[PDB]
Amino acid sequence: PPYTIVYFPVRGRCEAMRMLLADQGQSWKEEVVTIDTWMQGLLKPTCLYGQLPKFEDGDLTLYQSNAILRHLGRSLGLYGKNQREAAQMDMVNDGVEDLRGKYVTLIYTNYENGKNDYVKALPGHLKPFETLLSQNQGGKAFIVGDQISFADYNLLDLLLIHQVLAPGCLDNFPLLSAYVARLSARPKIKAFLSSPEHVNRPINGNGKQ
Amino acid sequence: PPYTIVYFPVRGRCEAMRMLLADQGQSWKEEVVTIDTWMQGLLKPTCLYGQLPKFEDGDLTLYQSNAILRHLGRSLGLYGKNQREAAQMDMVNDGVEDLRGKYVTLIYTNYENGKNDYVKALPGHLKPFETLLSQNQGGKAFIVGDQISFADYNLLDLLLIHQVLAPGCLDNFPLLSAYVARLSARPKIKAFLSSPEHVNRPINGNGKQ
Ligand SMILES: N[C@@H](CCC(=O)N[C@@H](CSCc1ccc([N+](=O)[O-])cc1)C(=O)NCC(=O)O)C(=O)O
Ligand SMILES: N[C@@H](CCC(=O)N[C@@H](CSCc1ccc([N+](=O)[O-])cc1)C(=O)NCC(=O)O)C(=O)O
Repeated sequence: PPYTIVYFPVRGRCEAMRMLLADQGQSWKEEVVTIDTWMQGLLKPTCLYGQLPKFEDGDLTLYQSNAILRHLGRSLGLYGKNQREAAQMDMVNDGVEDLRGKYVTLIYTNYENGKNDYVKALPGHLKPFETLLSQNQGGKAFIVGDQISFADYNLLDLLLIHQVLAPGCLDNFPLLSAYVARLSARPKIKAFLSSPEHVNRPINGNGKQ
Repeated sequence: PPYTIVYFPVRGRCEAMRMLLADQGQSWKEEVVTIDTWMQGLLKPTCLYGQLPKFEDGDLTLYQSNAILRHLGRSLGLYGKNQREAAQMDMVNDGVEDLRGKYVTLIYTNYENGKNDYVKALPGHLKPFETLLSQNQGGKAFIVGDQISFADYNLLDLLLIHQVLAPGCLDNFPLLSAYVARLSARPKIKAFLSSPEHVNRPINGNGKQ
């Protein structure tokens, strides 16, 4: 520490890392970049890949949202108890990221026309996570193992924004419905989810959700 | 171990993990799935996210090409000396994946009409890796730290397929050109790159490159 998140004023690719920090009792500084500032063109060329989020952990400046999530999982002890679990958490997080990539293309590129067929295809994309939960202690614990990991925060975020996009999307997925309810009830996640900083923040940059 | 890779008969998302295993003196079994077998639809339902590669390490089965690379990096000690190094290696590997995703889209969906544009844009996508090498020992060693990591094999593969797509794309990048030459001359990678198994395997599934 100290932690600083530098990002556009939306939830986007930073809400899972914000919930992880909040749940782990950490505080962070939020450095909000408006689109007007971004378009001035002074910040982008200092960003490694020209994009945000940018994250500072003391001395270390990181780019790439999943690299920042894996860093926090490693440093705060949220990456499993052995190599087998760590491997399974990476497999889960990469599946989360692939669906997040599709969700972002829908939202920014083809919301009006694409929404119907996306929501239709969504059960096929949610089914892997339901199967992983049934394989792990019958769905009663976390996505991998017995303790929360960086992968749980990213999957919870993905499921929460999907419930806004398609309200009944988890009705046929009992373990995933219960999981979302269970993790949302964690004292510090519930407090974060009710915070005005979270509530006032739009999910995406273009008003679609 | 034992190690088995289950994939289509192409280089695609498996050539970097094959170069990693070869360079670390490991042997593995290739289970080849043809397009015609895949189309029959009996194996796809058994894959967690309905896709390949599938990788077996002893009794651990894994999916997602980058979760397989991170697993091999962690179990074979190619993931840095400390936490700062591990986070930088994830940042590099996520930047490689981003450009790999762009490359895949060009090849499979818009090769004839998008090639010129892609190649015009490519210097701006390669410049971060040139910059990362110059900050690491003036570009004389690996991409992060002083030992090879899983991320080096993935960056090496990406650069090699881009030299086929746009011959001379590394002309203006002296540290990346030197880097490709240095890693390609490592005797076990050198052997692998001239092996008929590698040479006879198409880069992609549609015959474009
Ligand atoms: N792989 C990177 C991808 C980062 C990414 O796509 N960054 C976007 C922001 S998230 C998507 C997004 C876009 C716009 C807004 N907005 O409020 O205007 C919000 C979120 C960006 O920096 N775009 C600026 C640019 O490319 O110039 C990661 O995972 O961190
Ligand atoms: N995120 C996953 C992405 C996996 C992926 O794109 N898999 C493709 C193969 S790699 C790209 C590719 C596509 C086609 C061929 N081919 O020979 O026909 C080869 C490679 C696939 O299984 N496609 C089959 C399906 O979805 O039904 C990863 O990183 O592992």
